[PDB]
Amino acid sequence: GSHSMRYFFTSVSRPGRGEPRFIAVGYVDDTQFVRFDSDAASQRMEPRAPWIEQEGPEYWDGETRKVKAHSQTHRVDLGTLRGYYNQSEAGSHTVQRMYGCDVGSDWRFLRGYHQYAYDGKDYIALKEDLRSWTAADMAAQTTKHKWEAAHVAEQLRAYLEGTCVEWLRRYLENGKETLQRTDAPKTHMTHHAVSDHEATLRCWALSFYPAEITLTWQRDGEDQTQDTELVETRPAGDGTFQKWAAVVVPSGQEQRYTCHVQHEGLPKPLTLRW
Amino acid sequence: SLLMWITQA
Amino acid sequence: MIQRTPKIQVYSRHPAENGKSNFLNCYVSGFHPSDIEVDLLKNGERIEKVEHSDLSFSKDWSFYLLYYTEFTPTEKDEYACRVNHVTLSQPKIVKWDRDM
Repeated sequence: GSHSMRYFFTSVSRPGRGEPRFIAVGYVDDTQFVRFDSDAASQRMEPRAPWIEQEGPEYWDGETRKVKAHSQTHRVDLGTLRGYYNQSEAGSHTVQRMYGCDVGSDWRFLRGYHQYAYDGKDYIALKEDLRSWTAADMAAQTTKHKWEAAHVAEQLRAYLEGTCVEWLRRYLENGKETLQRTDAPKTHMTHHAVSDHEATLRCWALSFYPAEITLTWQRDGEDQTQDTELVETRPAGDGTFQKWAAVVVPSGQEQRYTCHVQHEGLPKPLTLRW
Repeated sequence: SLLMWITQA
Repeated sequence: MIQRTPKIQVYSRHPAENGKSNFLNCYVSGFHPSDIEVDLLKNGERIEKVEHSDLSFSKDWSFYLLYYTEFTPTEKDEYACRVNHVTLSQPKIVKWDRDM
């Protein structure tokens, strides 16, 4: 199905204590394949997925150089934005950046995106057409004007429509043995008495990939989305994910409830009754 | 593969 | 300068079974700034054989980290996750629960 390649960048200033902590990470769908950490010992772009090792020495020289260049830009922007928002040089401020591209089942370009944040709030982003910019406030505007005169959009577009995709296809090919796999969830349900007349039913979805999934409870076939507890999908740490949804039903009325599990690793959804 | 460079804001 | 309090979840990698090696996870998310302290406790005392994933974030710019460490569940050993953050006035603890 659809696939994407995404890079995540985080810079946090430490005025007076050290260089801003810079952390970049790369993903292909839900699999992280590379990482960099200005606090680490290698000071090189490092591998985080077996198949990335299929790359050659010039790959690591190149990605290390490019990633350091990113750190250098983020370092200047921390300063630049500080001035813009007229803030003290004492406090710690954060800059976040994300960008990447999506491809269909034929592995052809669907969409590209490049977003920038300052302290956890939109600052500026490349719109859908990949030719215009969305500025958050007055500050962003000044950057926007600067990025238009500089044709950053054109550069980002060339990368997002070409290079990004080209490489995504490439990693997809080398990672086929895994990236293109789909681990359907191993599901099960738990019935534990809660009150003297009520019972809690928890729907479990484990060991699945990608992380995308939907767990909805129904009563007599009607969605029950206002008496339930849903947990945020979470990483198992072994590549797969986990998630559970529970509802509080009158004891004796359990047979009326069913949990539906949607996951692309499944031919058709699953229905579960206690 | 990363962008060859990101322009300063 | 907005701030977001971390969500906590203390779970295991595989379904708990006393006597058999497994991994204890503490997934924290939705927080901001990234500055955060997370500890895994075994019977109240912290563990040092603890690692965490590389800092990443959600569509809303909120951060998330996964702290983990191998271990073997028993009947007398209790675990939890000690989490501290600028948005918390007190290090919050969330004891590990098998069926959750």
